[PDB]
Amino acid sequence: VLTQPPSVSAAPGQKVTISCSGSSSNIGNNYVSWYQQLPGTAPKRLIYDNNKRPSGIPDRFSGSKSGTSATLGITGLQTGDEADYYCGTWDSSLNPVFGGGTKLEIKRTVAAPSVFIFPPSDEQLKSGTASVVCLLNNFYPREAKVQWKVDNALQSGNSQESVTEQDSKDSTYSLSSTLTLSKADYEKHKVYACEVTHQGLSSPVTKSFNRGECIDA
Amino acid sequence: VQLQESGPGLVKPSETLSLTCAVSGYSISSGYYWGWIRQPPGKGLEWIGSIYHSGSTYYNPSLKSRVTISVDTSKNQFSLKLSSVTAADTAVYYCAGLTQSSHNDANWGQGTLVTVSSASTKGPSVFPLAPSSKSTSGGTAALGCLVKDYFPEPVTVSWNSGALTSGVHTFPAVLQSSGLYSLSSVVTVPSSSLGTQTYICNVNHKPSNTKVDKKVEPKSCLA
Ligand SMILES: [Mg+2]
Repeated sequence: VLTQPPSVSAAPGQKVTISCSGSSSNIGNNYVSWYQQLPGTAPKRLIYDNNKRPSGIPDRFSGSKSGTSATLGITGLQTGDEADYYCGTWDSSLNPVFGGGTKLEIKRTVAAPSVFIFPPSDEQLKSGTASVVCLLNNFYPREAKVQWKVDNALQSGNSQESVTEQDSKDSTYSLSSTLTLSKADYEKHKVYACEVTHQGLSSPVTKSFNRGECIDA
Repeated sequence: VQLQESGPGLVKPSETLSLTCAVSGYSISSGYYWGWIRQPPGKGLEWIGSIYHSGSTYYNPSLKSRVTISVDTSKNQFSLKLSSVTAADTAVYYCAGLTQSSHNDANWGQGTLVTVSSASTKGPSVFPLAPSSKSTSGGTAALGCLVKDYFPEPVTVSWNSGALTSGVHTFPAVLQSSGLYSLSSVVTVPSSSLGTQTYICNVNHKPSNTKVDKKVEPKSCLA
């Protein structure tokens, strides 16, 4: 297939280029198209016939082709431009081929996370398991460290993290960390704590609870 | 013009994947092409095949012996059959087609995730992530739903039947050591709203036909 850098980043209002490297037999001999893919959506065409914009696509987007490479340019970057970008062309059989995609990250100012912790519901405990969730909301940059402690024992290997796509409006990320215990294990300990480290925090933030403080509504 | 994929989410290894794409707003007999493109999780786009105006078909050479694309004019639909599937065929499958002029944008379906696996369907349990002082920061509260132990992907989550979108974060699922997926969806709201505003997460797991509307109510906490 075609080759693209895995990611690019820039601040709002700036310009970026994304370039697609191919060969004589695909880009060399054929028209190039470009597509935007917002998370969870189908690709949307930005450029076709190397440099033409479909109706509805603003002139912030431009394309060109030279030899066996092609380039997408985006000016006036907006938070809504966060997406994967793909080139596409045709091969020696005139079948469509695509690049691997380039993720565009929008830079913004450092933002510390707000941290929230959720004791497991009585409903779930009745089913035999305790999931303890720590939420880090609306932070930047994406790098963050979360450590779980249960009665001051550092947990290793029994939690899983998930991170959202970059927010289309404020360019932040959010992260969940979920610590899973059996009911019996959950009922052997008192203090459940998640400790969060992030560039935007001058010292780590800990959120904690004691088993037994809450009852379901 | 709108395109919409339909077909099973889970397919067993060695069986045949069957998808359909229903086309509305345009005659299937008037397309420049109708075709299929897939996207494995975390990877790029791969063309599968196309059917042209006459009915002539062209398939990806690495897939050719396993692919059939056909048109049903009475249903105004086209299809994909992919035989002898393996785990490597797990992907979001898009239908696409070109209408009206050669320079037009193609129309795309929404994409449908097909998982090829020997594991079986399992619907989720839905548990509340109920707000309390522990999920309050200043005048803001966080609440959510935990959608646990389902297979295969995906699940969709909305809040308040779509009326609540601001501040919602629905996390990518994680694959647990059990081989089942879980995810959470959270939202931040004014603490002042907890006593007056109802918050319901709407969960749909199409592969198991599981739909749940869960009201998330504040906990009674004395910390
Ligand atoms: Mg990505």
